[PDB]
Amino acid sequence: RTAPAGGEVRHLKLYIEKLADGQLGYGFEKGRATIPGPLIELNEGDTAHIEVENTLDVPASLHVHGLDYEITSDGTKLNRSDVEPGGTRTYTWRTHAPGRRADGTWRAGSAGYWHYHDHVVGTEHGTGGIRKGLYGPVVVRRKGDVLPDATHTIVFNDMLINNQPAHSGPNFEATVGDRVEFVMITHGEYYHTFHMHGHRWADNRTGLLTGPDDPSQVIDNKIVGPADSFGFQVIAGEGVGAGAWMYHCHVQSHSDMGMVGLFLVKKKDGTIPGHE
Amino acid sequence: RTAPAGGEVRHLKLYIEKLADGQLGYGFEKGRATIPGPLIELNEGDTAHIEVENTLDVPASLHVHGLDYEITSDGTKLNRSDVEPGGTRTYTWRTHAPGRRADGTWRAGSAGYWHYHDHVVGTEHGTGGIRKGLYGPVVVRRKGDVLPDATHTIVFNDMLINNQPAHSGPNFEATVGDRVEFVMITHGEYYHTFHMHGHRWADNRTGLLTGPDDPSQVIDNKIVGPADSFGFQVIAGEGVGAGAWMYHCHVQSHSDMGMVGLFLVKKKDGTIPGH
Amino acid sequence: RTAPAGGEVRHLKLYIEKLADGQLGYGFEKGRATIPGPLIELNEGDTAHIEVENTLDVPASLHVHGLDYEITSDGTKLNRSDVEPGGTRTYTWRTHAPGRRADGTWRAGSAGYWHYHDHVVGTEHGTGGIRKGLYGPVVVRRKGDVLPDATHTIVFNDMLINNQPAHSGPNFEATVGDRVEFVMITHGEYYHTFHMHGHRWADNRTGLLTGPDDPSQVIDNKIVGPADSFGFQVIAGEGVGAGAWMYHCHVQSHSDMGMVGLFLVKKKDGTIPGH
Ligand SMILES: [Cl-]
Ligand SMILES: [Cl-]
Ligand SMILES: [Cl-]
Ligand SMILES: [Cl-]
Ligand SMILES: [Cl-]
Ligand SMILES: [Cl-]
Ligand SMILES: [Cu+2]
Ligand SMILES: [Cu+2]
Ligand SMILES: [Cu+2]
Ligand SMILES: [Cu+2]
Ligand SMILES: [Cu+2]
Ligand SMILES: [Cu+2]
Ligand SMILES: [Cu+2]
Ligand SMILES: [Cu+2]
Ligand SMILES: [Cu+2]
Repeated sequence: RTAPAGGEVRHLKLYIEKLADGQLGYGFEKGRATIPGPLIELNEGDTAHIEVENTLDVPASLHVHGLDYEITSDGTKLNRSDVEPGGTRTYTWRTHAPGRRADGTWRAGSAGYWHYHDHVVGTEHGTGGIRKGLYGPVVVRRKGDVLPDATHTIVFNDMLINNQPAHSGPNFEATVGDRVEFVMITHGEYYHTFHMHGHRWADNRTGLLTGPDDPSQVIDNKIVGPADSFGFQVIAGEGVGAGAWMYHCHVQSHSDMGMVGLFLVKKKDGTIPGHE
Repeated sequence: RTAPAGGEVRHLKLYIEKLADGQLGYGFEKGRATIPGPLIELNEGDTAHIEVENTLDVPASLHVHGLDYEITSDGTKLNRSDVEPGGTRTYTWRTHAPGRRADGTWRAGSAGYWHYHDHVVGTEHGTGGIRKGLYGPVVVRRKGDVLPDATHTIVFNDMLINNQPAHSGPNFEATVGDRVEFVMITHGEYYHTFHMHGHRWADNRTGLLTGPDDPSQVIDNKIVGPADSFGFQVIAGEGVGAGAWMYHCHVQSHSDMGMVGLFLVKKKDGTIPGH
Repeated sequence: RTAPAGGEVRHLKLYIEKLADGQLGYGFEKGRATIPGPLIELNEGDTAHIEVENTLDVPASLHVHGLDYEITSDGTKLNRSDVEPGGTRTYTWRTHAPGRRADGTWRAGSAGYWHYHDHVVGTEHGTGGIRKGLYGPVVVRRKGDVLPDATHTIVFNDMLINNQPAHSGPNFEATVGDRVEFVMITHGEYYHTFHMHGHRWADNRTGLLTGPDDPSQVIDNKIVGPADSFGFQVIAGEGVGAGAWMYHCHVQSHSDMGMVGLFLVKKKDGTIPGH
């Protein structure tokens, strides 16, 4: 499939909750909060009204990367955009399509791989909040953008993936030939380098090449640092066939200390070449 | 407006001098130096002759990124390009437009977001000199490149912004609809992530999509290490509006430790919604 | 001169062996294996069968970036691709050209600057093998790609360039007007920024602008991290003349610690400006 034009206006509830293990999360539902928070997909031109209810005991906020929002939706202590504890506040994210300005210049669309995260917990930059798991993927499609069969989010949050314990995964699961979207986010103090076995992508907006004239580098290794966001797609097993395809931070310490996961690509039999 | 064709020759005089302690600037007039140094603005094809007088009591130099210079302008003790204390030397920067070679291959233009820094003070790679603030923005335009209303230079130097103490800014002030050009330069030991609230830019030469077919990633956040140089223009408050829009390093401790500042975008009447 | 279309089948023999002190390397020749390991060049579509012979007494393997390889050629302990001590094993790399997919999307080719390295020695991720010098360049070319006169590989491995001691270089040699290719691979714990004096390139697959309409920023400085891989081509001293043009890591304490070397560009004379 390809994505349609936007303009639709969505109403979402987002709850800021303490998880059973004392972590923090966004969720569409009271008690259902996940780390990472839920995926939010918009099409260019869409508008999202998110009413945030903060159940914590500390002021918490909602900040987004790359979408259009006014100073009142900033999510910051600075701009008085945060949510006092047991409070609720509606955030408004806006999105626009590429086009020409009055002078003739080209205006860049909102489309890309983005993320939302808390800006007020533990410090005025959300250091406490980010550490404890308040973050999530935001994806903005452009009219005509190829769409996946699945999206998977991997956040390198300091030394952990998705605030999972070391050597935890996650593993993701696909069958040969599915189109698989990967959204990569990074947080904390450290730089990483993201690697995937048996697959490669294009370093550009969509991780997909236009046609024969796209100069973009093809790479299976991309260095990243806190709050970077990118994504790409893959045809699973393309040319490499089924199996367990490792993905990991390539900083050698981080890898040995367990920032690793598995991309389990299955034969159409739903069978996988025998692994460890 | 837009950048015209280059080829004009320029003469400029740079002084290397101490200001406060732990700080050494470049400046166009004696006593007038700053951190960062003056912006040098060229069009592709222009030549820069820069007269440099070293008022420091140790050797200092001029070394530039991306522009053409011969070995004699290198800026290094290696190539004996340094400036003796109290002395003077004239550097040369050439610049060229893109074009076909004889073999028919494409030779790239000089244009881009570049910078100069001292290569000999405190070490042979200018460790001492860079730390104390000898660095500056160099911007070379391609004919047809858009010109900004204002240009602002944001340098991340180790843990400080433009060698300003934590939480001291700098702030940057514009008005909605202004085309504000930023040039971002990193120096020192550490990588960073430069981020800005409410705005975005292309990841490419000019930081501006050439049109609908530009594949470049649109981004509000970029990893950068020492000597990295990039630039872009935004329409101030475009799609977002008046407000005091943070920029900062996104490394968690970095932003908490005071690498923070404001792009302060006013209304047409001077209004910033209260903060 | 330009690369042709691929599709050949290749057979290459690689020896993992222990070098003079505690050091490990890949080699074509039994006994003279080098750090970094031998350059492997391919045209898009080339199929390469590589026999590996492991002369060490711990397991060891071969793992490549970007090329098509099946799970049995992974080079890992979990996918059961590691080579027992004394044993030999054949790894298959495969390559393909770009073209319209079944769904009419454009499938990316394999062309680019890649590397191989060890995924087994000392850890599941080969930290010890990589540290000890098991790593080396791969270059996959597209039909039409411009060929160089010479190819140099610079590897940043932790704090050492190509496993040489600090301040030992390597230095590379060229005549003005040479078309010189540099492959740059990074490994270890650290990030660097690769700087080159008097020479600039384009950030993209080949390092060279495909024409006037390639938006890619032009750079002399690029931040990199473990397993990152790129490469480019310059014309020796184009616009800047002969001389000794430093290259180095521009992380300031890394410069000082000796990640530094020379691009020595001679006149057709054979003469070089002094340094
Ligand atoms: Cl709705
Ligand atoms: Cl989700
Ligand atoms: Cl023009
Ligand atoms: Cl410090
Ligand atoms: Cl590091
Ligand atoms: Cl020289
Ligand atoms: Cu912020
Ligand atoms: Cu890591
Ligand atoms: Cu953020
Ligand atoms: Cu791996
Ligand atoms: Cu240098
Ligand atoms: Cu920082
Ligand atoms: Cu420099
Ligand atoms: Cu370094
Ligand atoms: Cu690798």
